Amino acid sequence: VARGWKRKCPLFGKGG
Repeated sequence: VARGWKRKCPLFGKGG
């Protein structure tokens, strides 16, 4: 749910 804050610059928006 918080992938956007995984490590540094994750793929919060894998879609587009």
